[PDB]
Parts: sequence; structure tokens; C-alpha cells
Amino acid sequence: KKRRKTRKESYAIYVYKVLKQVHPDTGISSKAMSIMNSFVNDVFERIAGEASRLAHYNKRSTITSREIQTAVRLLLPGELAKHAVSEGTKAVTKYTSAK
Amino acid sequence: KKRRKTRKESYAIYVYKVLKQVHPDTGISSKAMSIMNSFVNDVFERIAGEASRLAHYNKRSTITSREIQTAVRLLLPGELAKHAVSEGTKAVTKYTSAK
Amino acid sequence: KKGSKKDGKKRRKTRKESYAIYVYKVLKQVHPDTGISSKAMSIMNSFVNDVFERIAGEASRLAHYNKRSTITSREIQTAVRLLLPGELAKHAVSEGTKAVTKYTSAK
Amino acid sequence: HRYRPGTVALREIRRYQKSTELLIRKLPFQRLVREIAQDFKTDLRFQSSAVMALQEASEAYLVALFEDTNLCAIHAKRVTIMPKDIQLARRIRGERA
Amino acid sequence: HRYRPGTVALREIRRYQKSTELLIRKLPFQRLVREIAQDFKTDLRFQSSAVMALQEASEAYLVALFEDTNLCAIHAKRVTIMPKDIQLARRIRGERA
Amino acid sequence: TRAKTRSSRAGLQFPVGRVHRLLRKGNYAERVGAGAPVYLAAVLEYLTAEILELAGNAARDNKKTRIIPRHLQLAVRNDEELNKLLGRVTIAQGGVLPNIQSVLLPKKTSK
Amino acid sequence: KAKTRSSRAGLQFPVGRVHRLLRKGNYAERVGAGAPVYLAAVLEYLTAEILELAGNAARDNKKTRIIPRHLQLAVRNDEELNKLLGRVTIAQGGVLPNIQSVLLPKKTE
Amino acid sequence: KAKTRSSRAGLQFPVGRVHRLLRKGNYAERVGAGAPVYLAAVLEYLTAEILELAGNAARDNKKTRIIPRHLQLAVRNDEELNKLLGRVTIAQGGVLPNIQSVLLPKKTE
Amino acid sequence: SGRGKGKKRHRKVLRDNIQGITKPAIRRLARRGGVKRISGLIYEETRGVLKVFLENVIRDAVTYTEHAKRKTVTAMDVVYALKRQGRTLYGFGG
Amino acid sequence: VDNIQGITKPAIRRLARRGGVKRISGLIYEETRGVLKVFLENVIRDAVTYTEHAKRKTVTAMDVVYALKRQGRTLYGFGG
DNA sequence: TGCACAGGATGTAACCTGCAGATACTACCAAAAGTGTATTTGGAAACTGCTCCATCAAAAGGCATGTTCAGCTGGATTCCAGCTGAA
Repeated sequence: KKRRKTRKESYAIYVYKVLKQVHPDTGISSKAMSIMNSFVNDVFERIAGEASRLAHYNKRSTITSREIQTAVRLLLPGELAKHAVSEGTKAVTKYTSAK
Repeated sequence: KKRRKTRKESYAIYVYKVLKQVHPDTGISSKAMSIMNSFVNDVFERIAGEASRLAHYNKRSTITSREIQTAVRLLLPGELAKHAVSEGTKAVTKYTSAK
Repeated sequence: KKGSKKDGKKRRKTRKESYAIYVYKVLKQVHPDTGISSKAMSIMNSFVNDVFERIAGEASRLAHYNKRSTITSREIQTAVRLLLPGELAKHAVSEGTKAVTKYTSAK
Repeated sequence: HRYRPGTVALREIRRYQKSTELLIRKLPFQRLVREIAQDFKTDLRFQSSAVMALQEASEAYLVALFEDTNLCAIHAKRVTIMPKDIQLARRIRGERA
Repeated sequence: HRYRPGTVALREIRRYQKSTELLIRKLPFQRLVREIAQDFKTDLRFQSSAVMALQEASEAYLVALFEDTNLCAIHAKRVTIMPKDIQLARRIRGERA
Repeated sequence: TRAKTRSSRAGLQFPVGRVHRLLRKGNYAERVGAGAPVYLAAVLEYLTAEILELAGNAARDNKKTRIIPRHLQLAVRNDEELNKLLGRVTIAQGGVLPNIQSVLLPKKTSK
Repeated sequence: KAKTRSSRAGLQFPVGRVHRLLRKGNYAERVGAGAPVYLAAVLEYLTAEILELAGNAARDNKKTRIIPRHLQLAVRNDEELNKLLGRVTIAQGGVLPNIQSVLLPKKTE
Repeated sequence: KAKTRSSRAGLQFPVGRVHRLLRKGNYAERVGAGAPVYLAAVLEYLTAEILELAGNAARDNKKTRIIPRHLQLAVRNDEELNKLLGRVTIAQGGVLPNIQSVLLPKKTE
Repeated sequence: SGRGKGKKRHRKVLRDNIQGITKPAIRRLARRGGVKRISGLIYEETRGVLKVFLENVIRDAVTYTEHAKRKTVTAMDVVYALKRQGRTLYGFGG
Repeated sequence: VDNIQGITKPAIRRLARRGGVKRISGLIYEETRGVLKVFLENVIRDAVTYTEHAKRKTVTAMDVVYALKRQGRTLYGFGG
């Protein structure tokens, strides 16, 4: 059963997990979940695209967390950027101090 | 050198670690750190006291994460409670799914 | 059997204790021909339980503040001085002391 | 025959300060309790003494607040309580600010 | 040159609301504390931070009471605080009551 | 020869045994000395006597022989110390003390 | 596979997938190890912000299931999300209720 | 001691110490294993919320070091923290600038 | 007598019950509070204050109810809620 | 060897200014002293009760912190 | 009599530096904390006795509502003695 199995991945199961952490008793329709999948894909592309240009502008062949951070600061509005940066920095620290 | 070493513990080194995660380039005075130590001790006592009464009211000899959660909901104002609950639930899940 | 039952005794109700018989005993000492309604008795039961909890909580804190794991009559006495207003604490301390001294004078 | 404005009001103060009966009608208060609770959590039932406890507490709270509110009206050289008197009492109490 | 009555009072409010330094003199406060304590137990000593804790708490208490007292004066259409304003605030707070 | 309830032994009406058990059941400390429930029972008994004394007086003043919540509230609110001890307590069906602010009374006879 | 990278980062979003997508996206010759972790964390955070607000909207509309309308309400009533998604159309989202004052009954008031 | 409980919980706050304090506090006969983890996480979260706000206050006052004044500014300007600490006095905290309008120059305006 | 699942089952929509707290009732509470004269805007103000008071106590009482896995709010849930808000009530248990 | 009279009119005025007060009645000063004395009597009474219970001759900052807390006036900063 | 302009005073800025107080490094140790294993037990399941909660019914009178009328209160205005602020 792998033929028509051309895997089509999405963020649906991860968006679902986050919804549970913020609203344990709330569901989400399929149409709404597709909006969310589009959302995450869109932001990923904008942030990655901005990170890409940043590295190119600086003649760097590597996109590191620093480019992601600066891209976030350029793309996201004030408060959203501060918290996004705080969350990003936290995950990288944890990850680092991780076995 | 253990005599006058009557250990007097505090949350200072942990408060310090958290300050670094939220404001990497910010320090904190000793007087401010003592305010923070008092703060953490105060909230610990209020939450533990509320958890204690909850268990007693229900004729339970055990304070579990469920009592901590309900105590948090009773003690903390709206949004603060939601995020506190989200953080608590996250730590217990991680901890659980942990070796 | 422990916790038996089930014309009477429908599957034994768990006992709900109260200070009522003691409150009643004291009432008769002070006002021999005065009765008390059940609602007033429910108020008295709340009062005794509330003061018990306030004094015991204060004593608990006192013991912890002093790194002691035992609540003695001394912690009760100090909790009483902290919790009760002037004359009441004075007479309460006197009665409490008198009772402990009597209690320890036996055997 | 007419009693002067204020005479009957004073008669009612004396009457109600001598009695202890609840002053809000029971069923209407019970529906308010159910409505509010329902908005917090659906499908709740109430012991009838739970509702009476809420009513006893609610009335004692309001009566005491009207006493503080009256002090505020009087402070301003009035005998008529107004919303600002209630607001000042709740603010000094720490219920508001 | 003379500033009008009220101009300097307003300047002081702004100066003091911006700072956090204790406003009562240290020694006179320490004396008051020791005197009061001597009434409960003679021959006591005080850790310096005990006295400072009492002063921080006393000043915070008085400042917050003056805020309430000020609301009471304004409620009576005045800008001058009077003893009856302090008394009203303490009664509503339950300190007098 | 030893015995006799601890209450009789302490000269009390309130139950020393019950108070000891409640102190242990409430998680106030790891240990509870023998004298603590005796002292606490004596204090609870004493406060009970004080409120009942004043409350029976209120019932008598109102020509009643049975104490009801109203009498407890009159006893408490008319007593400076009990009023303070119970300052944040509501006695159900207690009502309030009769009290009309002076400025609200009529007078000066005239619009 | 001892612990997933997401678990080590304390994240719900897939760090490995984000790493792979960065690599296959031709954003740069190389991708550092912390980049997909930082990015996954930002994506998860933004998702949580919008879901929190849309969930609140569903709740205000007496519903337990978030539909496109709730996401639209959440984004448009939020100054910053509205700006981030200023050039985005949420299908089946509708618009916020808004009638210009001059159009209300009695001349203009 | 392979991994600390705090590490396993993804926390900076000391889970073991919180466990020990719950036990020695006489809050209950027994303390479940997840209780100190949930509580440590709440304590850490609240600390982070206040430090974030006090740090912002220090920054707005042209300072890099948080002093009591900044904690007071942070708490009092935050509706929820202000309520949680409604009956708390932060030493050397001062008060928020606030002058009743009627007191401002020119009668009342 | 122990059978069902609702079935015969009531429960009409509850709304605007704050108006059940009438002008006469509020006047009576104000009278017991020693108030002799009342401005017309006092009634709606009092309803607003009571609603906040009730929302707060009921919120905590229901939290106690839910924690205990019950579907019925007990007098004890109310007493504990009142106590934690510093409004200790005697007469209803505890 | 003043004392309550040592809490000066100027210190009280300063406290009032921090409290947002613009104009002060001449009778406020004595009133404030009375109120401050009651506050200290209340807090110090309890602190000394903790001192004595501990069998100490020295009032500690903790004795004051515990006294303040039980009076509903929790103070942060002095729990070292 | 009202509005706008000009002038003197006050506050903040940008900058500079000593130092109280924060910080970085090493040394030591009791107890804090975690791991292994062996025993105890709190309290969830499952089943159901038994209370009391929701709801219906019908009757009726206590009490709410809505209105009229006008007494007297609050609100606005004016005046000025003298308290309180500024220096």
C-alpha cells in the first residue's frame, strides 16, 4: 500500500498538539486546519527567504540561528517579534544544554 | 569550614538563570534579587497552602499535580493562570515522557 | 463488615462530628434555662471550627518559623496571643495554662 | 394624610435594621445564581443550602457596602447615595483600585 | 519672584512620586520604634534590617493611606486633605471599623 | 487508678481527645505534644462560654429564652473584642445592629 | 533514535522536518544545527498565538470548534497579527462588523 | 545522578528542592511526583513574567540593571501582576506617577 | 426511579435575571444599610456590583466542585469559596 | 532621652506628596502621627511576640516580616 | 476683555568618573539529590444504596410595577474671612 502513497506532509498534527496546550477542550475544523497549514508554510517561507537574503548580503553560505533571529526581527511586528525571539532563544538554549 | 555554614538557601541562582533567558544583557541588584526571592517564596506558600486545603477538603492525603493546578486557577488572575497552567502541564508531560 | 448496615440504619452514613454537645454543655453552665436553635448551634459549630483552624494555623507557622517539628502548648499559647484581641487573649491564656497545669498534675 | 419625605424612609431603616430576613426575593435570586454559574460551567446542579449560602453572603456584602456608601454620601454633605459614593467605597476597600 | 500657591506642591508630588527613598528621617524613626517596643518587652535589641523593614512598611502604608485620604477630599469637592478624610478612609478600610 | 478522659483530667468540658486528633489530622506539624490539645480545647471552651454568655444576655434582653443567630450577632457586634475577632465573618440570619447616622434624623421642626 | 530534536528543544513542532525543509528550499548552501530549532520554535509560538485568539473567538461565539471565521476574527482584531497577515486572505473568513458612522440613522451620528 | 528532575522537566527551577519544601511544609501527608514539577514550572513562569516586565522597565529608564523600582513599575503597570501582588509591598519600590486631574493647574482640567 | 441516560426534560434559557434584583429589594438592602435617600442611578450600579460579587464567588465555588469531580455545587463549595475571598460565612457547615 | 513628635511636619508632607496630595490641613500632622503610632504598635506587638517565642532578645527582620504578613501587609525584600 | 508674544526660570541632556556593589575564579563540604529494590498503601474502578435536586401543579396574596404629585434636596452661584503655601 505504498503506490498512491506519495506522502503529502503538513503541519496539521503539530498544530493540533499546540491547540491542545492552549485550549484543551477546543477542536478545529478541517477548513480551519488548512488555513493553519497555509499560515505556518507562509511564515516559514517568509522567514527562510529573509534569512536567505541576509546570509547572501553578508557573503555567508550558512543560515544559522542568528539569521533566523534577525529575519524574525525584520518580519514580525513589535511585540510578536520580542516573544518570537524569546521563544527561539529558549529552544536553542534548551536544545544545547541537551544530552 | 562547615561550622557557621548553616546553609541558607534561596532561589537567587535560579532567578538569575531565568533573567538570562529573558534578558541576556540585563543584571539585577542584590536588593532586587531579594525582592524576587521573597516573591517566589510567597507564591510557593500561597499555592502550596491552597493545594493543602484542597486536598484536605476532599479528604485526600496526597498533593498531586491536579491540586497544584486547581490551586493555581484559584490563586492567579485570568491570563496569568492560563499560561501558568500551560507551563505546568508542559513540564509534567516532558518530565513524564522522560527517561 | 467494617462499615456494615443495609427498620433502620440505611448503609451506615459516615459520621459527621460537631462541637454541639460541648457547646450545649457550656451554654447550660452559663445560662441554665436558655436554649439554642439548631441554626444558632450551626453558627457556634462554625465559630469553634474557625478559631480552631486559625489558632492551629498560626501555631503551625510559628513552629515552622522556628524550625520545630512539634506543636506544643507553647506554640498554642503564642498563637493565641497573636490571634486574640487584648482581654480575650488574656483570659484565654489563663484558662489554657490552668488546664495544662491541671492535666499534668495527674498520674 | 401624607407623611413627609424621609419619614417613611426612616421608618423602613428602623424596621429592616431590627429584622434579619433576606431582602431579595428567593426564586429571582436563585435564577441569577443559576444563570451566572451556567455561564461558567454548563450542567451544574445546586444543593439548595448552596444557594441560600450565596444569598446570605451576597446580602451581607451589599448591606455592608451600603453602610460604607452612606458614609461617603454624608462625607460629601449629602443624604442621598449616588453611584460615585459606591465607587469611592469600593475603591478604598481595594475592590476596585 | 514667587511661584503661585500649588505650583511648588505639584512640583514636590512629581519629585517624590519619581523617587523611592524613605521620607521620614532614620534616627527619629528608629527612636519611635524602640520606644514603642519597650512597652511590650524591655531591653530589646533590633537588627538594623528590622528597623528598616518597619520603616519601609510604615511609609508604604502612610503613602497609600494618603492616596485614599486624597480621594476622600476630592469626593467632598475639596483639594485639601483633612482629618475627616483620613478617618473616612480608615473606616472604609476596616481599620477604624 | 490512673483512669478518665483527658478532658476530665484537664478540668474541661470540650474534648481533649478530639482536639488532639484534629490537630494531627490537619497537617499542622509532624508532632503534637500532649499539652497542645489541652490548651487549645481550654481556649475554645473559654471563647464559647464568652459568646454564649453575651448571646444569652441578648436573648433575655429581647424577651426570648432560645438563642437564635440574631442574638449571636447582637452579642458579637456589641462587644468590641469579639467584633474584632470576627471582623471578617458573616453570621447568617444575623442582621445588623440598629444604627442610623445622626445627620439623617429630622429636626429644626420649617420650605 | 534516542530523543527527537524537537523533544530536546522542548518543542512540539518538528525540528528535523524544519531542518530538511530549509535544506531543500535552497535558502543557503549550509544550514546550521540551531537554525531549524530557532525557526521551529518561532513557528510553534506564532501558531499558539493565533490558536489562543481564535479559540477565544470561538468561545465568544458560543462554539467549541475553531472555524475559518474565528481565525479571521482573531487576526483582524489583533493589531500585530493583522499587520503580519496584512496581505493575506483567510478563505471563508468574512470581514469584521464595521459600519461607517455617517451611514447610521438620523443624518449622521 | 544521571539527569536532575529539573532537566528532565525542561526546567531551570529546582524540582527536587520544591519537592523537599512541599514535604517539609506539612501541606499534606504525601506529595506526588508530578506536584513539584508542576509547581516548579509555575514558579519559573511567574518569575520570567515579572523579570521580562522589570527588564523592560529598566530599559525604558535607560538602565541595564533591574532594581526594586523596576520590579514595582513592572507589577503596578500590569493589571494581573498588580492584582496577584495587591497586598504586597515591594521595598524601595516607590509608587507610580499619578496626579488626580482636579489638582492640575487652572481650576480643574 | 434510576432509569434515563434527559428523557419530559426542562430548562429554558436563562437571561436577564439580574433584573430580578428589583428596585424595592435594593431599597430594602440600602435601608438595612441605614440609607435614607437613594439616587435613581443606584439600582443599576448595585446590580453591576452584585453581579461581580456573585461571579467571583461562584467562579471559585464551581472550581472546588469540578476539582472534586462533582456536578453539584455544595454549600461547602460556597463556604470555602467565600472563605478564600475573605468573606467567611458561618451557618452553612465547615 | 519628641519621638512621635520627631516624625516631622515636613516628613509627613513628603509622604503626602508621594501619595499625590496637593494641599494639607494644619490638623493632618497630628492625625498622621496618631495613625502611624497605631500602625507601629500593631506591627511591633506581633514582631515582639515572635521574638519572645523564639527566646530571643533581638527583634529580627524576619520577626517584622512575619508580623507584617499576618497583618495583611506582606513586605518583600527582607527575607535574607 | 481676550489672545498672543516675550522673558526669566527650571529641567534634561551629553559627558565624565569614582566606587559601592556586582562579578569571575578557585577551594571545600555537608547535605541535597538521585538511583536501586523492596514494601506499603492511597484512592480510582466498579457497583449501587439512598439522598435530595429538578420539576410539575395549583392556588393566592404579598409584593412589584407604573403613575401622580410636590417637598425639599442637590447643584449652581456668589462672596470673603482666614488658612495654608511659598519664600
